Amino acid sequence: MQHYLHIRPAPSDNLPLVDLIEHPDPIFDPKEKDLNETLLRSLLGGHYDPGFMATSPPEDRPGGAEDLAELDQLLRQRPSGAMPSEIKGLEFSEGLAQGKKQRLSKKLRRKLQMWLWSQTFCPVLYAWNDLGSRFWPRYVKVGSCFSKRSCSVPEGMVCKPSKSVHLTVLRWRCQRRGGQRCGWIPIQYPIISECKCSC
Amino acid sequence: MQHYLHIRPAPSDNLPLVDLIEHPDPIFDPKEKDLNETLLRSLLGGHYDPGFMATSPPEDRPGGAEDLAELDQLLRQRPSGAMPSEIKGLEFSEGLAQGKKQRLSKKLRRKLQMWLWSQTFCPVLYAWNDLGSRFWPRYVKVGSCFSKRSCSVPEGMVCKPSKSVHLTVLRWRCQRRGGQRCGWIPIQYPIISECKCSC
Amino acid sequence: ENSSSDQRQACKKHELYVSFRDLGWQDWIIAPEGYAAYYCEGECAFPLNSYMNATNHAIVQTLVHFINPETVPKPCCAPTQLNAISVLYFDDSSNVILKKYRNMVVRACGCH
Amino acid sequence: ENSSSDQRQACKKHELYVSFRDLGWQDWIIAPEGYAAYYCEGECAFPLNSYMNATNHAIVQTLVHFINPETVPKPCCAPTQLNAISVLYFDDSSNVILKKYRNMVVRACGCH
Ligand SMILES: *[C@@H]1O[C@H](CO)[C@@H](O[C@@H]2O[C@H](CO)[C@@H](O)[C@H](O)[C@H]2NC(C)=O)[C@H](O)[C@H]1NC(C)=O
Ligand SMILES: *[C@@H]1O[C@H](CO)[C@@H](O[C@@H]2O[C@H](CO)[C@@H](O)[C@H](O)[C@H]2NC(C)=O)[C@H](O)[C@H]1NC(C)=O
Repeated sequence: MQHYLHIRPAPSDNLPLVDLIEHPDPIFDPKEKDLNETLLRSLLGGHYDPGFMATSPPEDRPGGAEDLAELDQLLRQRPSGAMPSEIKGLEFSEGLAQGKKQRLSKKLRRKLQMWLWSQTFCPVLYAWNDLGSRFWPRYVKVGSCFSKRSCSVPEGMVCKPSKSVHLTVLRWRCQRRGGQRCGWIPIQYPIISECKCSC
Repeated sequence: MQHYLHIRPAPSDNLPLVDLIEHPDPIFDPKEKDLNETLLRSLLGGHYDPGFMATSPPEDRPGGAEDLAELDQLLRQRPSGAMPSEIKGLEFSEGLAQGKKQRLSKKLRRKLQMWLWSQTFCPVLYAWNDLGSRFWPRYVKVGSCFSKRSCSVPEGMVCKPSKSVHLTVLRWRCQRRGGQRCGWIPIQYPIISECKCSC
Repeated sequence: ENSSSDQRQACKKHELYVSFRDLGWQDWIIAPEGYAAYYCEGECAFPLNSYMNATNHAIVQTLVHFINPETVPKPCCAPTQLNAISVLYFDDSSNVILKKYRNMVVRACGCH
Repeated sequence: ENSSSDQRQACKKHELYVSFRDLGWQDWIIAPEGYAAYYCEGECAFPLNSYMNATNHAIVQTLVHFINPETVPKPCCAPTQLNAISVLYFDDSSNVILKKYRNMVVRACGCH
């Protein structure tokens, strides 16, 4: 409806993304001549973002899913943001058949609210991702939702991406077939920056 | 997968139902000769259910949607059933980063729970429905969900049917074309008997 | 030449009234007697426009056909949305019962 | 006779590798170079069985065709499930960007 002739498939903004299925012909890979950090760093310039990009990831060494679940629960106890309106605007007020002078109690107000909040907040977990030799830097920090539980009462809903931002990184592009004429160019790589409870 | 040859379309149990789109040729209608309550009542026999069936509906006289909303809210304040496990099993316990000795308070326990309950309970509203001359009794009491608000926190979910029961009523069936050879036979007419919060 | 006339006309919705007696289903279904079911027919050739309601795949396949027709057929005009009707019929226990039959009525068509 | 051989073979999934250079899309899409897209083809004639993944409407239409073929075509073999691939390409502002393209890969076929 945007383009009249639909002679190409259109792109979509749904996240998250599977990474490129890349072809293993070695012509496409960049070789050590221009795999030198210094020119790479200057060509990318201000796009460089060391909180999100790297030649060698912190995430390394010196089951782990129960750990994801425990991380997630901790992160939900200190939700960022402002309390959402839909929760903040909750006075547990009308009780005796659509009211009392106070079905609950002031105190219990905010506490019920903070519980609703932690129960329905959806944190972004981060993890380093290996994009492969055709990108540089090759490792990028990527966001994700925790979706092994429900974020609603009652149960049904699940955390999913709700905002995204783009990292700018570099790609080893070969113009001609067989990977003749290669070079690095800025490319926009999307990452999840917010999650929200959703059906 | 139930039937190997799929040479008829299969029936489904989703509710609710649109009523038959009936054809207005007057041959199909029963005429006053066997439209006599007494034989009707005896032929249906014990199927007769005066809480659900009638020749002439209470719902009559001696905007009205804001009324639906107010009815719905009242009905949610005295939910039937047992408190659902998923709510009953809620101790608002772990607070200071996945706990305290008590994030909330006993009292506030049950009260938060009753609020979750009324907020997520989905009542069946009832209404009399005119099935037309080809059925008898012609008026039947039919159930429904209230779906003009969300039954979840956060918002997304909506009340939908979750159980059903069948009324047995009678249909004026014509064997041959043109409505030659007609008669009344038991038929199963489904009605919504439970609603549940759902995506 | 054995086919309907569906070359220069594009993918579109058409009427079709289906009578159950004509399919021999009058002793299975007692009401209604029939329904407006519609059907889709027409072409999905290159280029497709937005009105053809094509999937991305149908767009790729259409371009692949244009370019070597022997490699793949063109996509087909098929329903993109259907609705239900309710039907009164004898079931396996010979009880008569009323239910919904999903996906019985074509509401819109597209290239698939 | 002008058509692929698709009479006695039933509706089924087939392979199809699509190379973007072959469609002239190498200056729009820089990666991947192509993808396994598949396609559907085959017959949907009466009777259909459960493996044909037919909608109720496609069952009604198949019976209507059997019985007078001029009244309606037979339903078509079309995809019932597709998946996405991710693709790196130049956009309208000539910026290169990575995104998901939905409905690009056929995973299953059915009578529609
Ligand atoms: C493509 O989709 C559109 C709508 O999504 C179909 O358009 C409509 O259906 C009826 C036909 O009875 C039209 O009169 C409506 O105005 C259309 N409505 C809208 C939303 O624009 C159309 O059938 C589809 N294309 C094909 C090939 O069927
Ligand atoms: C009908 O649906 C089925 C599955 O829903 C398709 O079946 C599968 O797809 C692959 C083909 O690569 C088979 O090897 C799988 O075993 C099947 N899986 C299941 C769930 O049974 C089939 O493609 C569909 N029918 C048609 C005509 O495509």
